Amino acid sequence: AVQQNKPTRSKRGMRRSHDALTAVTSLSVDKTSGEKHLRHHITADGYYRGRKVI
Amino acid sequence: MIQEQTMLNVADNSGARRVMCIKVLGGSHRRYAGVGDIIKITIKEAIPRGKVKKGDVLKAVVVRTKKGVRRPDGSVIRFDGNACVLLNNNSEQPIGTRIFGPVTRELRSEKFMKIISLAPEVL
Amino acid sequence: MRHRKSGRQLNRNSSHRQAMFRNMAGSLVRHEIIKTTLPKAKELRRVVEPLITLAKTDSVANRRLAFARTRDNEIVAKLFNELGPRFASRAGGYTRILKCGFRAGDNAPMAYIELVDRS
RNA sequence: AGGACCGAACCGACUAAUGUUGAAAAAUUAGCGGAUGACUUGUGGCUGGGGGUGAAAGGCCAAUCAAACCGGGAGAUAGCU
RNA sequence: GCUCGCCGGAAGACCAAGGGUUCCUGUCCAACGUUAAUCGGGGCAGGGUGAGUCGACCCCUAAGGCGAGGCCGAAAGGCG
RNA sequence: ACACAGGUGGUCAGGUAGAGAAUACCAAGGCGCUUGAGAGAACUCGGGUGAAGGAACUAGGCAAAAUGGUGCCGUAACUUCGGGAGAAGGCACGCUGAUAUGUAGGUGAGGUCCCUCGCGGAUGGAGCUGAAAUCAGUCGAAGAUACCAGCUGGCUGCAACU
RNA sequence: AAUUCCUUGUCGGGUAAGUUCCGACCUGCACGAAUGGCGUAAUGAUGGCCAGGCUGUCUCCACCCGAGACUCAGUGAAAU
RNA sequence: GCUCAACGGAUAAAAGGUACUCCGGGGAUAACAGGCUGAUACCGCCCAAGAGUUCAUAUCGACGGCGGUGUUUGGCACCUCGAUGUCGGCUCAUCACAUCCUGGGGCUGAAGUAGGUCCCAAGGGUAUGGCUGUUCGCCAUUUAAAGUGGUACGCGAGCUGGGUUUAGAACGUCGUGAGACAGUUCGGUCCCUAUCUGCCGUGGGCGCUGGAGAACUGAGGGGGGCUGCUCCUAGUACGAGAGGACCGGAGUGGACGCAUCACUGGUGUUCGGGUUGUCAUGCCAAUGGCACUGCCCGGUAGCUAAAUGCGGAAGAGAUAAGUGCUGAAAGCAUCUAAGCACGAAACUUGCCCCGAGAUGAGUUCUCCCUGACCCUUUAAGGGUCCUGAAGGAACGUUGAAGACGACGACGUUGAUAGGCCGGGUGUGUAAGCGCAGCGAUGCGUUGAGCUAACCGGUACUAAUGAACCGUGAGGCUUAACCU
Ligand SMILES: [Mg+2]
Ligand SMILES: [Mg+2]
Ligand SMILES: [Mg+2]
Ligand SMILES: [Mg+2]
Ligand SMILES: [Mg+2]
Ligand SMILES: [Mg+2]
Ligand SMILES: [Mg+2]
Ligand SMILES: [Mg+2]
Ligand SMILES: [Mg+2]
Ligand SMILES: [Mg+2]
Ligand SMILES: [Mg+2]
Ligand SMILES: [Mg+2]
Ligand SMILES: [Mg+2]
Ligand SMILES: [Mg+2]
Ligand SMILES: [Mg+2]
Ligand SMILES: [Mg+2]
Ligand SMILES: [Mg+2]
Ligand SMILES: [Mg+2]
Ligand SMILES: [Mg+2]
Ligand SMILES: [Mg+2]
Ligand SMILES: [Mg+2]
Ligand SMILES: [Mg+2]
Ligand SMILES: [Mg+2]
Ligand SMILES: [Mg+2]
Ligand SMILES: [Mg+2]
Ligand SMILES: [Mg+2]
Ligand SMILES: [Mg+2]
Ligand SMILES: [Mg+2]
Ligand SMILES: [Mg+2]
Ligand SMILES: [Mg+2]
Ligand SMILES: [Mg+2]
Ligand SMILES: [Mg+2]
Ligand SMILES: [Mg+2]
Ligand SMILES: [Mg+2]
Ligand SMILES: [Mg+2]
Ligand SMILES: [Mg+2]
Ligand SMILES: [Mg+2]
Ligand SMILES: [Mg+2]
Ligand SMILES: [Mg+2]
Ligand SMILES: [Mg+2]
Ligand SMILES: [Mg+2]
Ligand SMILES: [Mg+2]
Ligand SMILES: [Mg+2]
Ligand SMILES: [Mg+2]
Ligand SMILES: [Mg+2]
Ligand SMILES: [Mg+2]
Ligand SMILES: [Mg+2]
Ligand SMILES: [Mg+2]
Ligand SMILES: [Mg+2]
Ligand SMILES: [Mg+2]
Ligand SMILES: [Mg+2]
Ligand SMILES: [Mg+2]
Ligand SMILES: [Mg+2]
Ligand SMILES: [Mg+2]
Ligand SMILES: [Mg+2]
Ligand SMILES: [Mg+2]
Ligand SMILES: [Mg+2]
Ligand SMILES: [Mg+2]
Ligand SMILES: [Mg+2]
Ligand SMILES: [Mg+2]
Ligand SMILES: [Mg+2]
Ligand SMILES: [Mg+2]
Ligand SMILES: [Mg+2]
Ligand SMILES: [Mg+2]
Ligand SMILES: [Mg+2]
Ligand SMILES: [Mg+2]
Ligand SMILES: [Mg+2]
Ligand SMILES: [Mg+2]
Ligand SMILES: [Mg+2]
Ligand SMILES: [Mg+2]
Ligand SMILES: [Mg+2]
Ligand SMILES: [Mg+2]
Ligand SMILES: [Mg+2]
Ligand SMILES: [Mg+2]
Ligand SMILES: [Mg+2]
Ligand SMILES: [Mg+2]
Ligand SMILES: [Mg+2]
Ligand SMILES: [Mg+2]
Ligand SMILES: [Mg+2]
Ligand SMILES: [Mg+2]
Ligand SMILES: [Mg+2]
Ligand SMILES: [Mg+2]
Ligand SMILES: [Mg+2]
Ligand SMILES: [Mg+2]
Ligand SMILES: [Mg+2]
Ligand SMILES: [Mg+2]
Ligand SMILES: [Mg+2]
Ligand SMILES: [Mg+2]
Ligand SMILES: [Mg+2]
Ligand SMILES: [Mg+2]
Ligand SMILES: [Mg+2]
Ligand SMILES: [Mg+2]
Ligand SMILES: [Mg+2]
Ligand SMILES: [Mg+2]
Ligand SMILES: [Mg+2]
Ligand SMILES: [Mg+2]
Ligand SMILES: [Mg+2]
Ligand SMILES: [Mg+2]
Ligand SMILES: [Mg+2]
Ligand SMILES: [Mg+2]
Ligand SMILES: [Mg+2]
Ligand SMILES: [Mg+2]
Ligand SMILES: [Mg+2]
Ligand SMILES: [Mg+2]
Ligand SMILES: [Mg+2]
Repeated sequence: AVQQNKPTRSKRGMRRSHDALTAVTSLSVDKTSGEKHLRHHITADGYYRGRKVI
Repeated sequence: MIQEQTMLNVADNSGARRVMCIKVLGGSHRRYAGVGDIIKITIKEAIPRGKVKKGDVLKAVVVRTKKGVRRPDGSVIRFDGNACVLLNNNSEQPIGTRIFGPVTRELRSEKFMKIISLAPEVL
Repeated sequence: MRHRKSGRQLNRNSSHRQAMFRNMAGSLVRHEIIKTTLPKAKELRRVVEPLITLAKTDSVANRRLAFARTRDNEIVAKLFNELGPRFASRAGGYTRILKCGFRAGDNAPMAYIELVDRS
């Protein structure tokens, strides 16, 4: 099963339109550390909801 | 659940012991046969001197089934083997005068009053 | 299909999944905190928390069953000595899952699973 | 004792399935036959193209064989595309 | 480093064929590894192969080749 | 042509079971085979199980399923008298104790006689190894309990057979 | 008949039913005696038929265990 | 001087095989297929000599004639040989009516059942086996019935390779021979990850003119429409008798589909237990690993069928064949020309589902922000500050929802998931101890121990305070009302 006519750049772009990326809606800030981390995840130092775990 | 090519024992004393079912009566695409369902069988193993011989083709009724019957309350009554009773192609009446083993109450009808009476036990 | 079922294959057979979970539970008991993928950290709770409730009642049969499950005397001894009285007041909840982020080699989610009474 | 038997190494490839722009330009798994003899294998040598070999299939002769490969005649010829 | 699994008449250890540094150390991460890589049989530099007793060399020949002269053949050459 | 599911000659041969270089689990030793994680749709491949029938499916019992080991009784037509034949079919198989505080058997010491006299022989059983068989009891649905491990018979054409 | 177009020649056996199988009839299109004929103990990864057991081959599929297929991260072709 | 006779004569002189085969080419030219016609094939119609006890036409139809389908065997060779893959079988269907059944009707040499012929009607259904590679066909037994044909003699980028059709070999026949036989026999590689149309399902964007959350109207589309047997009517009607009703009701079942796991069972390699070989935990005991889940025995939830509930409609409207009422043209007659009525599983509704992108973009109940500034291009204008609502989106716990998307529930004002308590179910007297037995082993503690997906509860843990998107009263013209 192979193609019979060469597709176009328009069709290629239409197909790739749904292949885009979605960025992060917003970031979270720790109450005491003031950093920026992902939602429900820990920071790069070991802070989560103000407490220290590392 | 009796179908074609199924091997059955014989409950009556007409001279047969092993029979092979070839058709199931009742309609089109009829494949399963329970108790009280008329089927057609051929004779594969028969006694030397009996009312029938080997190779005869005739109707029969099912009195015992390994699959078993199902009462309305859910009580299922099964057996350890599949046995049938021979009949006549025209009159559909039993040939032998005895019925070996027990039978089920889901068999009694105006056509089979001569089987339950001869059976020593009815369930 | 998968309806009302439980358990996760994790692209492994039973003989591998049981051994991996046993090793992970032993490491978690030994270190009080480990880092692993989120599904593994979630499925390890169902193996470790019953194992802690078993140690909550000290006896010979319980220790024998724990040894059958873990194959580590140095782990079962600690489980029956320290974790037992430590979690004797908690009605479950012997683990705490904190998301770590992702990974470089496969970009899989990562998380730290530890004991609630660690620090 | 046996061109004896069952069955491993070893040799071979009868059936099925996978694969067939394959792990592989003929293989993999489950089975299979011979397995002390007309057996198999290592090393070395010999038999060559109208010729060699062939328990004989038009089979093999360096993945190519109803006449091997390289160079030359040669820019063979082509009423054919 | 602590656990799990596998081969174990091998998926272990020596070799002859064959390959020709691929063996060890330091160092590197441009190209290679069907991904990354601090790693590697990948790049660079350095080091490493010690025999009267092992093998090759050497004595002797089998199949077989060459072949003084010799026989034969239009040349070449063939046989011995 | 590849860091390729292929091919390549010689030597060493451990233990428990076991007839064994078959097979299972392991020691010395060597590896997880250079992309992983996640959920667990259709569908493809390698498999497991299955209510009743049991080849009715299909060109065709293709494939799949099934017996499958030791000891013993016993085994037809036919025949070139060798065979068929492992014919077909059937029974025992675990463990404990006793027979026998480990038997039959095998190996075989110290100590005894002489002796050409030593790496010697008759006597002797110490010690070690060690089946198979019978009786009684016992546990499980199943004791050749796992891997490994013939399906069988009858008729017939062809080729004698390897 | 490994050979027979007419042919599924006719009868019998097996099957409830048998253009396949076996035993007979001979009307041999177009068997035939060392380009050999008849039969034949044993043997065939040989051709055909029947039977016992055996089973998802099926009646009619159902569930489960793993590898792919599905999503994410990296590398990244092809026939046309 | 040449039957150079192939006679304008290629040489004084010349036969065959290739399925071991090869090259250049041709759809200029072959077979399957497609195309044109329809000699043939099938079907329909016309006169009526007759058969039919008389009587042509209840039912057949000569000697003859006229037409339709393009379904067979065929004619031409127009497309394809710089490839359109072929018979049969399996799965999958769809359309047609010259209909096999069901439905309705006319005639009958139709007393009744059972029949024969013809018209309308395609809504539904339309068999399992032995033989053969076979379609076809023979036979066995059912069925209400086991339809006719088209779809490249439907369907190999869906499957199969039994035959036909390559290379091997053999038989019979022909050929002196290489070889040949739609004569036979044994065996003999069927590749493709879907680019576009199509189809089955699931989504993102935007629009529907302010935005958001919900419930619907239903234009339109899709699914189904099959029927046997017994009894009552009634052994009545009919018939001298065997025989045996139309219409109308009741019941139980076969094939098909939808839904479900309460029950009957399968699976249940995540539960329990038995047991063989081996290794390990210093050793006994007790366990773990491996040998298909090592081999097995049962089995929770879930998924399932073989299991159990349900459906095929009743009824209405307009109708075909058909039966009629009144009634003239034609003083009668006449179903028709005016008018009226009955009439089939055919049609539209009625039963179920999808469904306003139905751009003709629909309807209804609700909720939401009623702040100011300046600039040229004076407008459906551009920009600034403040504001960020209803609601949605994102992350997380997740689901009897699901390929990814999507949908549903929850998120500290909470039972969403995990864990825990109790219970339930399943497996089956756990380990340890003591007693009896030399011992294997049994007994009491003990229906004990364990218990996945189940139930009723429990914040013990994880679902965070936030942040983001989405705005700030909504264009022009006209009709009615209130100012
Ligand atoms: Mg094209
Ligand atoms: Mg895309
Ligand atoms: Mg759940
Ligand atoms: Mg994976
Ligand atoms: Mg295992
Ligand atoms: Mg031999
Ligand atoms: Mg060979
Ligand atoms: Mg072969
Ligand atoms: Mg093999
Ligand atoms: Mg073998
Ligand atoms: Mg052998
Ligand atoms: Mg050599
Ligand atoms: Mg040559
Ligand atoms: Mg030459
Ligand atoms: Mg040949
Ligand atoms: Mg070659
Ligand atoms: Mg060749
Ligand atoms: Mg030549
Ligand atoms: Mg020249
Ligand atoms: Mg040229
Ligand atoms: Mg192992
Ligand atoms: Mg081995
Ligand atoms: Mg090299
Ligand atoms: Mg180098
Ligand atoms: Mg190195
Ligand atoms: Mg280095
Ligand atoms: Mg880098
Ligand atoms: Mg790289
Ligand atoms: Mg490579
Ligand atoms: Mg290097
Ligand atoms: Mg030497
Ligand atoms: Mg010499
Ligand atoms: Mg000389
Ligand atoms: Mg010489
Ligand atoms: Mg590699
Ligand atoms: Mg290799
Ligand atoms: Mg060994
Ligand atoms: Mg799967
Ligand atoms: Mg199986
Ligand atoms: Mg089994
Ligand atoms: Mg079954
Ligand atoms: Mg069972
Ligand atoms: Mg069964
Ligand atoms: Mg059977
Ligand atoms: Mg058959
Ligand atoms: Mg059939
Ligand atoms: Mg087989
Ligand atoms: Mg064998
Ligand atoms: Mg004969
Ligand atoms: Mg024959
Ligand atoms: Mg032979
Ligand atoms: Mg002979
Ligand atoms: Mg003969
Ligand atoms: Mg014939
Ligand atoms: Mg006959
Ligand atoms: Mg014969
Ligand atoms: Mg003759
Ligand atoms: Mg002959
Ligand atoms: Mg002759
Ligand atoms: Mg002669
Ligand atoms: Mg002769
Ligand atoms: Mg001969
Ligand atoms: Mg059979
Ligand atoms: Mg993918
Ligand atoms: Mg390219
Ligand atoms: Mg002349
Ligand atoms: Mg002329
Ligand atoms: Mg050509
Ligand atoms: Mg043409
Ligand atoms: Mg044609
Ligand atoms: Mg065409
Ligand atoms: Mg007349
Ligand atoms: Mg034609
Ligand atoms: Mg062509
Ligand atoms: Mg072309
Ligand atoms: Mg072709
Ligand atoms: Mg009609
Ligand atoms: Mg219609
Ligand atoms: Mg209708
Ligand atoms: Mg048969
Ligand atoms: Mg066709
Ligand atoms: Mg086809
Ligand atoms: Mg095509
Ligand atoms: Mg063939
Ligand atoms: Mg031919
Ligand atoms: Mg002929
Ligand atoms: Mg495909
Ligand atoms: Mg949308
Ligand atoms: Mg259920
Ligand atoms: Mg339940
Ligand atoms: Mg059950
Ligand atoms: Mg089970
Ligand atoms: Mg169940
Ligand atoms: Mg064990
Ligand atoms: Mg022990
Ligand atoms: Mg191990
Ligand atoms: Mg009138
Ligand atoms: Mg009138
Ligand atoms: Mg109806
Ligand atoms: Mg209970
Ligand atoms: Mg007890
Ligand atoms: Mg136990
Ligand atoms: Mg106890
Ligand atoms: Mg008790
Ligand atoms: Mg519990």
